[PDB]
Amino acid sequence: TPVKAGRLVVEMGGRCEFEEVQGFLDQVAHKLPFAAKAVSRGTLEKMRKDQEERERNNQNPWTFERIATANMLGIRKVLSPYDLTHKGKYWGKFYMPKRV
Amino acid sequence: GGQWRLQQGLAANPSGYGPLTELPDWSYADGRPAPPMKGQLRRKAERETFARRVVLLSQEMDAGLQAWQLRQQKLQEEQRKQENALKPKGAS
Amino acid sequence: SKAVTRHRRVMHFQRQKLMAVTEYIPPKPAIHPSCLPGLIRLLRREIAAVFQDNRMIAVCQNVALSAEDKLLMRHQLRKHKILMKVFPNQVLKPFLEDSKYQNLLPLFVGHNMLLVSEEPKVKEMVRILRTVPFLPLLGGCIDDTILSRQGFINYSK
Amino acid sequence: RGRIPGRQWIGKHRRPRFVSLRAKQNMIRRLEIEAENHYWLSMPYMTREQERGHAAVRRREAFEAIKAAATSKFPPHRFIADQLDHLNVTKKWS
Amino acid sequence: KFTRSRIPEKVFQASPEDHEKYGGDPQNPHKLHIVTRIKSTRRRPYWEKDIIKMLGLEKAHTPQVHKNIPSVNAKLKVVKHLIRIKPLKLPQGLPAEENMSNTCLKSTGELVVQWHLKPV
RNA sequence: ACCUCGGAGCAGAACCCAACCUCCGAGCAGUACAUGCUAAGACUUCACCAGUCAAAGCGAACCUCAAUUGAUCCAAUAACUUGACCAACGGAACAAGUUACCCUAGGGAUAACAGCGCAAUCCUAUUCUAGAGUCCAUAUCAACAAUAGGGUUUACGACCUCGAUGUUGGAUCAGGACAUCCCGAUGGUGCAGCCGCUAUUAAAGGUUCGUUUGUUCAACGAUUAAAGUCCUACGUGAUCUGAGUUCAGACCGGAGUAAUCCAGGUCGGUUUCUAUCUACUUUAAAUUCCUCCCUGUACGAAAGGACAAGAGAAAUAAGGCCUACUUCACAAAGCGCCUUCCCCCGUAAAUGAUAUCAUCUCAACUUAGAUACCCACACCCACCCAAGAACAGGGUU
RNA sequence: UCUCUUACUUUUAACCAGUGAAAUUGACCUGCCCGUGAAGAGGCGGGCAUAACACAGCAAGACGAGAAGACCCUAUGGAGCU
RNA sequence: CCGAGCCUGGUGAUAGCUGGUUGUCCAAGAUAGAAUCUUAGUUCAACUUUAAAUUUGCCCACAGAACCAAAUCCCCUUGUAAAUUUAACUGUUAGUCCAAAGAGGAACAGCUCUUUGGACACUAGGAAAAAACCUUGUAGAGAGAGUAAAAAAUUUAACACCCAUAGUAGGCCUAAAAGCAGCCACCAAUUAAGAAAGCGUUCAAGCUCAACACCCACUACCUAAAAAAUCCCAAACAUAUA
RNA sequence: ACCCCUAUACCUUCUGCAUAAUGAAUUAACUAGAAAUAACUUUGCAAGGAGAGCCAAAGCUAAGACCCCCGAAACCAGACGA
Ligand SMILES: C[NH+](C)c1cc(NC(=O)CNC(C)(C)C)c(O)c2c1C[C@H]1C[C@H]3[C@H]([NH+](C)C)C(O)=C(C(N)=O)C(=O)[C@@]3(O)C(O)=C1C2=O
Ligand SMILES: [Mg+2]
Ligand SMILES: [Mg+2]
Ligand SMILES: [Mg+2]
Ligand SMILES: [Mg+2]
Ligand SMILES: [Mg+2]
Ligand SMILES: [Mg+2]
Ligand SMILES: [Mg+2]
Ligand SMILES: [Mg+2]
Ligand SMILES: [Mg+2]
Ligand SMILES: [Mg+2]
Ligand SMILES: [Mg+2]
Ligand SMILES: [Mg+2]
Ligand SMILES: [Mg+2]
Ligand SMILES: [Mg+2]
Ligand SMILES: [Mg+2]
Ligand SMILES: [Mg+2]
Ligand SMILES: [Mg+2]
Ligand SMILES: [Mg+2]
Ligand SMILES: [Mg+2]
Ligand SMILES: [Mg+2]
Ligand SMILES: [Mg+2]
Ligand SMILES: [Mg+2]
Ligand SMILES: [Mg+2]
Ligand SMILES: [Mg+2]
Ligand SMILES: [Mg+2]
Ligand SMILES: [Mg+2]
Ligand SMILES: [Mg+2]
Ligand SMILES: [Mg+2]
Ligand SMILES: [Mg+2]
Ligand SMILES: [Mg+2]
Ligand SMILES: [Mg+2]
Ligand SMILES: [Mg+2]
Ligand SMILES: [Mg+2]
Ligand SMILES: [Mg+2]
Ligand SMILES: [Mg+2]
Ligand SMILES: [Mg+2]
Ligand SMILES: [Mg+2]
Ligand SMILES: [Mg+2]
Ligand SMILES: [Mg+2]
Repeated sequence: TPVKAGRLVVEMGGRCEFEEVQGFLDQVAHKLPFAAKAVSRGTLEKMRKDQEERERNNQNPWTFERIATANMLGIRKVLSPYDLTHKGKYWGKFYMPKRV
Repeated sequence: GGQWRLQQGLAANPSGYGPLTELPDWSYADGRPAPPMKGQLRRKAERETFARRVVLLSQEMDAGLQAWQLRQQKLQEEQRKQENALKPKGAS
Repeated sequence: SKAVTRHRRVMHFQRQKLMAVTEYIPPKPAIHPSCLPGLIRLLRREIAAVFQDNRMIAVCQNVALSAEDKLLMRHQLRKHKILMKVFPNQVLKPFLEDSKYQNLLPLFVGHNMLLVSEEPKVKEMVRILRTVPFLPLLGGCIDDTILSRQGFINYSK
Repeated sequence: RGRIPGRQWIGKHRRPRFVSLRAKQNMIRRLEIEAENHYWLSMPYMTREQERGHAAVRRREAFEAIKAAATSKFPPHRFIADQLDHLNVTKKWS
Repeated sequence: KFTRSRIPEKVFQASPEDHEKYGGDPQNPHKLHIVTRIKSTRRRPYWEKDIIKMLGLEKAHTPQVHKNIPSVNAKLKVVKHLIRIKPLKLPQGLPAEENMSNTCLKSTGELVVQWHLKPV
């Protein structure tokens, strides 16, 4: 089964809190063939708002999306046509959460 | 010091359009000016060609702009000439 | 090599330079904002009960006193009609400060306990104190007068 | 002790290269030059309907000059003078 | 596959902070481009090489005047990564016939019509 | 296995686009009998050949289908017309095997050996904690899975070499790595002791002889402290062998009409080189086993049974010498004799802050923790020598 | 034969004298380690070493010499046999 | 040198195969494919060269190109100067890496196969040496000058103290299963303790946590390896104004 | 003169050779591009041209300028050899 970055692998609910699932869910996610993490609703929304906050308060004048979409320095000769939509956060099957 | 020369406006290469590169190298002892140098003659010819190209492009774009203005005036006058040569009758 | 590999593929050097240029720069604060500048109501009404009621107050140190010894000492003091209160210092000390027993304030520090009554039966409180020798009888007050243990023994005899 | 398998800069296993400060500064300089190019291209003078025919005469006359040269390609003249000056190779004193 | 690049009108819409960063009046635009090639056409596509040849920028660091018209702008938009574009400023106006032999372009992009080689 | 033609994907949107790439088909059928003639303009399978559409006009009337096919010559026929699974489908009119008895021109454009690339396969370490271990994940073993490393196997690629890079094992000499078989040090144990298991550190030193087999391997006999894993062009054939393997002879079984062949067995079968260049040709600290006593002590219910300290006796290795023995004899040798000396780091403790306890400390801090050899130097014609290829060296009183 | 090799004689050898070849040879003022590279470097990169020149010996390297590979493939190249 | 002797002649046999091919200087000049007893070759096309004739050739504005992503086709301006046709032929038609979209293989290969685009098979500088990465191209002399690309950064694990009686060996099941084998419920006293979160017991018994008090205050950086074979490999240096 | 700095012999072959791929000790001599159909250029004459034949809706006649070397195993004929 193909699995892409940012896809929930399994979902859990019930009369419990995060840490209780977080133990064995981290145990399973470490053993997965890709990078994986145990998230909650609040944790997932926290990561998304942190990512948009980092994109907003980035002090670098130059960004991968701006350079790629404007074809600055003729960089699309070494880039991929899918990098225009990945915006430098993806490299093959790998996702880099530290890129903005 | 190319960046500093650019900031002062004195090119970047000190051999570019300075008095140091454009003044005559020598003259006769009694005071007669030397015949002009080959590089300076070539630079003056290139600058004359550059200035003539500037003049040609400027006046060509200006002439095109006034030509477009005149075409717009002709279009508006043919639009505004909308007098009915005959007067309406019948149900009026 | 394919576009997707099991290993992190080596990038073209211009793309690597592009990433190293377009890395994220966090905002830098200027003068470092680190370097820049319940139970209380219930505990209050119960202490109101035991201070405007309950004339005789004795404050002792809450010695460890294993649980069977707690219950038996409590039950002797209860056959002889005084009570053991345990009320915490964090709600008791400011109550003294705004309720005038500030001379009794500097004694409620550390482990503390209250032997409290409406009948002044100091004789067994002190003979239970001699039965258990490691019990100080820190202080307290009789008829709204602050007394030390010498005053308690004088009032007893 | 440390060998890169095969050739250094090609293949599955390459010798790693890392970005230097001066290379980053060079790229930043070129990026600034291009942002300024973006601005000066972002402001135009005329529009397409205004420029529709403003240089047709000059382009036509330049192409007519090119046609005139390409048509005027043709062999050159020959001279009695040149042949009789080749006669001069036996010009002795006396 | 590597193809030509379509460049957004969004990056070619200017902004006010861009105007005061590079001081230039949106109304009354500048009339002529000073274009100067500052990068080789080697290791570049053939269409970019051809457009460099069309614009006349074969020799590097040799400035050239061009019209600030949309067609020339489209060519410079294709080849914008190999060139530097400046506005041609005329402090004392367009050259005339009597001052055409005493011109200089200068590094500031100001075509002066009178050139003395004398101190101010 | 395929060879020609067509449809779909790869090849998403003008055209085109390969793979011994993924699927589906074709070598016709049915209707008509103007399915007659002729003629602008076009398309075109990337050439040509071939193929495709068609206005108008004459004459009548009032084709479906995707591929559904074959050139020239020649043959048949009065003529019109018609002839190949020419399917190797741009088709030679008509021709098979075998060669180790082989030959020639070449090819590292192309295989076998070796190197190189890669790590599917192989090997190791760690993470996770199911499970086993009376209980107990973590003394020990370990599923599913994850992360990383190695380049010893079997492969895969065809990058140097086919105007030669000689080959399997064995002899000889070994260089190196440590992922340690033994000897050294230490931690844990389901470690009472002896024995063990597991982990850390350690590459100075060592790691046997035989029967069968060409064997590497493997089985077995006898030991030993141990009988390590690998790399070195599967180290080493201008140092050797040629038992095996793939030249020419022959036999057996099988295959084939036969020639002949078998990734089957068996008997036999030429191993050249006078060293030009690089490199090198005397760098003195040794390990191990056994015996005694400690001691039948510690330990242990008993059975069993140490570690330190010390003494002796050997063996090997290195260096050397002939007194005797022995080969022998103004001498060279071993089978004989003499000598052989430092540590090594894993960890265990004390004081003591960050963190007024404690804490062995990438806190400051404390403890466990070499000498020898050589060394002078135009007597030299010549002679002798325990010195020596020549040269050199020692003696000549 | 070997454990396990030793001693002696002859030839060879080395030196002196006379005579005097052959294969080989792009030019060489011809070192070591690691890396690189047509993927195994005396000659390239980084480091190390380094007065010059004979004579004897060795065979690890010069992918050493010899023989336009004796195995494999190719050629609309041959030949022998059935 | 007998799988068919030797010599002479046909014979200068033939060779899609190897080797070789001799003065100076300049200029243009790099590989879509189809057939083929063909893939070691050749013919046509394609590219290339020369000489002529003519007029448009590249870049492209809007509108236009089908139902079941990057882009392209077409294309007036515009910037430029090439293009088509005619005549005459040779030679290339055994291809490598890099970026991108894919296919095969192991989402192996300096692997194989297509496409788009670079570079190499031509110069120079850089990444250590260096084909294919980056910078740069049009040629000479100079003991002038401004620049291009262009030098890797990182160093990780301290975590509390004190305290604990009891309705009850809650009920059922079981020999007992007592908070802790499995089930229902989960109340309730002390100031404050779960009909018990881990251990631990055949079951019991025991000891930790959550709870009182106590008090400065939970102090809380949320992170993580190592191996191979001749000999580690520039020397080094934290602090003088881009 | 060396010492300093820079500099990976040549040819052939090939995608690519310092390559450890080929050839070469060195010198002297010898040793390898032959031609038609057409075209192009320059003359002569011109509805004709060429010293019969041939070509001709500007052609005809004349000239110039364009196509290598070595090498097999083989096949056949006639001799000579026990
Ligand atoms: C060395 N021997 C075992 C041999 C081996 C092979 N085969 C190999 O190359 C096999 N080598 C491998 C194992 C594949 C690496 C061989 O192929 C040969 C030979 C021998 C030669 C002998 C030749 C001989 N001459 C040239 C010395 C000769 O005169 C005769 C003769 N009888 O007249 C030959 O037969 C001879 O030419 C020959 O045939 C040999 C080989 O072919
Ligand atoms: Mg390499
Ligand atoms: Mg066609
Ligand atoms: Mg019709
Ligand atoms: Mg065929
Ligand atoms: Mg065919
Ligand atoms: Mg045989
Ligand atoms: Mg041969
Ligand atoms: Mg191999
Ligand atoms: Mg278990
Ligand atoms: Mg290949
Ligand atoms: Mg070979
Ligand atoms: Mg050779
Ligand atoms: Mg170790
Ligand atoms: Mg070997
Ligand atoms: Mg050898
Ligand atoms: Mg043979
Ligand atoms: Mg025999
Ligand atoms: Mg030999
Ligand atoms: Mg040498
Ligand atoms: Mg002699
Ligand atoms: Mg090279
Ligand atoms: Mg090497
Ligand atoms: Mg060499
Ligand atoms: Mg010698
Ligand atoms: Mg050889
Ligand atoms: Mg050969
Ligand atoms: Mg053929
Ligand atoms: Mg044949
Ligand atoms: Mg023949
Ligand atoms: Mg020939
Ligand atoms: Mg040229
Ligand atoms: Mg063919
Ligand atoms: Mg061929
Ligand atoms: Mg390849
Ligand atoms: Mg090759
Ligand atoms: Mg060779
Ligand atoms: Mg060579
Ligand atoms: Mg060859
Ligand atoms: Mg006879």
